[PDB]
Amino acid sequence: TGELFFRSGFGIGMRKDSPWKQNVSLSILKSHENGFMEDLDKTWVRYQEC
Amino acid sequence: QRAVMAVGSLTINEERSEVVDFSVPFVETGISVMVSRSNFLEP
Amino acid sequence: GMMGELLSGQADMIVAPLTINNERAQYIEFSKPFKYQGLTILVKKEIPRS
Ligand SMILES: Cc1sc2nc(COc3ccc(F)cc3)cc(=O)n2c1[C@@H]1C[C@H]1CO
Ligand SMILES: *[C@@H]1O[C@H](CO)[C@@H](O)[C@H](O)[C@H]1NC(C)=O
Repeated sequence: TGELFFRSGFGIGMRKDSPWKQNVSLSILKSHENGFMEDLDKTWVRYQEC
Repeated sequence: QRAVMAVGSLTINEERSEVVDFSVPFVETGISVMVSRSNFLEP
Repeated sequence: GMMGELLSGQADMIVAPLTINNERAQYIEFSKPFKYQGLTILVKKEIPRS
């Protein structure tokens, strides 16, 4: 019940001195734009609806 | 270096990801398709 | 918890649903979100019988 409130998003947390920030962000964006995210959502979220 | 900070409707893409750095987006939008609409107790 | 374990060096990267917050970002930098969802209210569904 309810429409939406305090809408936010998820993410990946790394330490401030970790040099794996841009190399992970670029990979995440590549996966998002290459259709992997929608396939994962369909295979893990989209199922039978009551 | 003509403009250090740019604010506007800048689409986020992979090519701009490494060339320039941007913060967390505030509004979500992406690729969508707009198409003109075309004109007994069964269930 | 997990945030303290990450700050203590027991962790290097977190791959899990973690809502982005100002307090968390003040100490742990985050990456670009892969999916955004808000918080709603869950209530058990009952079927009336009159
Ligand atoms: C406000 C909005 S609008 C918004 N849209 C999205 C949609 O998914 C992406 C995925 C990759 C990307 F490069 C950009 C957006 C996520 C998200 O978290 N948000 C947010 C919260 C604040 C930002 C935290 O990351
Ligand atoms: C990130 O990837 C580039 C090549 O795409 C590589 O040269 C660089 O070493 C990587 N970053 C780290 C921290 O290894």
